[PDB]
Amino acid sequence: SEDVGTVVGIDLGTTYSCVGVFKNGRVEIIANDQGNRITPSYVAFTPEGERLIGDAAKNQLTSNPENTVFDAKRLIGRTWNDPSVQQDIKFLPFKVVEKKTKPYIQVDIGGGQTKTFAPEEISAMVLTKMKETAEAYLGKKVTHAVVTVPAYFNDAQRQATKDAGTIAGLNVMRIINEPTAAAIAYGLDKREGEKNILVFDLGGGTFDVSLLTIDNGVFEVVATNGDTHLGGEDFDQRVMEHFIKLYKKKTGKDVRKDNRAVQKLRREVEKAKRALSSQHQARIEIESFYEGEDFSETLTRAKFEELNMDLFRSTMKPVQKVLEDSDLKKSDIDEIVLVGGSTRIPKIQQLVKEFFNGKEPSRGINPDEAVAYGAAVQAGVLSGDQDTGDLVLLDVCPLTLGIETVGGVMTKLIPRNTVVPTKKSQIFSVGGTVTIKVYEGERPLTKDNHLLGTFDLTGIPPAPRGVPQIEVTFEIDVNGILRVTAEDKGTGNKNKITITNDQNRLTPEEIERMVNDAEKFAEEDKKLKERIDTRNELESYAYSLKNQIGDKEKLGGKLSSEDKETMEKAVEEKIEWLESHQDADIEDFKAKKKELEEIVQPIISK
Ligand SMILES: Nc1ncnc2c1ncn2[C@@H]1O[C@H](COP(=O)(O)O)[C@@H](O)[C@H]1O
Ligand SMILES: [Mg+2]
Repeated sequence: SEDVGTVVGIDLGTTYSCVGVFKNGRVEIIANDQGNRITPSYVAFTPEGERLIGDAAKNQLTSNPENTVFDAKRLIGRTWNDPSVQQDIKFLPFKVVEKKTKPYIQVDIGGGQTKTFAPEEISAMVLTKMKETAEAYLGKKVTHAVVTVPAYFNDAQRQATKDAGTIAGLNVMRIINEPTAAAIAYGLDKREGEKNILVFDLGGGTFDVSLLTIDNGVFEVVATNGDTHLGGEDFDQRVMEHFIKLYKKKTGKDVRKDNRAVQKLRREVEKAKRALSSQHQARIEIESFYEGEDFSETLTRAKFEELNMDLFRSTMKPVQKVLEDSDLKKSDIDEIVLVGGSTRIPKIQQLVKEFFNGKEPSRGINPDEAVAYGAAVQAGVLSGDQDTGDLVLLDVCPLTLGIETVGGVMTKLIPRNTVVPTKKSQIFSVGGTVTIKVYEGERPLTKDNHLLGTFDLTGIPPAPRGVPQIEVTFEIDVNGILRVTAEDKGTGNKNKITITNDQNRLTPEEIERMVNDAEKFAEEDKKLKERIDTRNELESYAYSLKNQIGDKEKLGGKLSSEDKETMEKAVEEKIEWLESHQDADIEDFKAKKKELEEIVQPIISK
């Protein structure tokens, strides 16, 4: 069987991502190369053509706002016409253009080249960085992963996330629903009875609520509901609009035309929002904000709440849907688990606690890391070789699937909250061509819901004496993703042909070209780490030799007047050179380490 290596759990978030591994009976949430247990979901290309991912990308946003990409999870697996896309791209500083009926990200990548990236490619870069983070920690290559998606992600969003994994060079062994991952983190340890858990997951971009039963390592989602375009970024945009209006009224200046000013505001609005979760006012200040003038304003918690009042209130509707679909009531809920960074907001915690008549949420759950933690547990389990415990997940599809057969019945096929994997088959006795449209959602007329895809059965040969009998199977797999297959039942032959979605999913050929492009940048990442790692070595040697030559008792007291002049000099000579050659290639740094060795060694061995 396949050696899957160390399987990592990656929470791929709208604003932050987080990677974990299960080793020696516990989860390690892995710190990145800057020491942060979460990594911004940001990519950028510097004017010189270098790809930054994570903190470095976020840190240069104000200086380079058109070639910095973030919030790709709000675009991934969506079509251009999607009204959520059309709303969102108005507030994103990078260009988004239509390609293959989809929103592509267009940025300048250096060398005078403009490149268009699929959202899957941007998310792939973020997953690469998470993978790079895990590899540095484990001191070995990572080939396999569990990656998270919102419970309410549709089929295309699900598939596009898995594709992002493939592009990043990861075999995604499992797509796991964010609230299900969170439930594992709550429930793993627990030596207790059967519990009804409500997970309320409000992140940077998406909202999910899932109701689970948990009993001795058995986790079952009874019902899920959410909103894939509601999160922290939305609250910021509400505050941004307020202050753009305030500044215009106060000064006459409409700053919307100036990306740099807008991104400086957004940066400070984000910090202020966070501050308002622990204080009742926050100051927003920007030195030379616009045309040389200072921005200085205060935001109150009351005002923050008022600006977002409808959005915060709307989070209760999913809670009510899951309770109704589960056939439970409020008092049946044993624990409330808050996850996602936005659950820090006091008004959100208050709405949830009030809804549950004063009940305290479950304590000790880090809302930014719980999802990755659970993912890492499932990944530990899929590894085989871990001290995890027994873990049995039964999750559900979020959306009712229905079909529209042209010249046939329109019909509901698989209700929302059906345990996956699941399937349903339909016989078509029409012959000729059969075109089937699949829809996702809860509106009673099937075709008023979201179009998942169009599927054509093309080749039906003649059956002299028998009936045209094509059986189409609609299967939702353990990743929550639909496969449509067709088999001829009148013949005897058992040929389960996969019917391909005409709503342009990435083909294996297209995916592989994106892989090749990603691998080119990964090569550069490899060189750079290697080059910096040696420059660091040479610089560490040198500055540590400065505190040994500067050890007048030990090594210093040994050296003569002739020796230490041909030593203190060699050290300073090297530091001097280092200070003017930070950009030098991996060759040169080896040389100068060796030059500083062949001049130090003869002396130190006397
Ligand atoms: N203290 C806070 N108050 C309000 N929102 C926060 C806070 N900390 C993080 N967030 C939001 O949580 C989102 C990130 O969630 P996550 O990816 O789970 O860390 C972003 O929208 C953050 O602004
Ligand atoms: Mg996030």
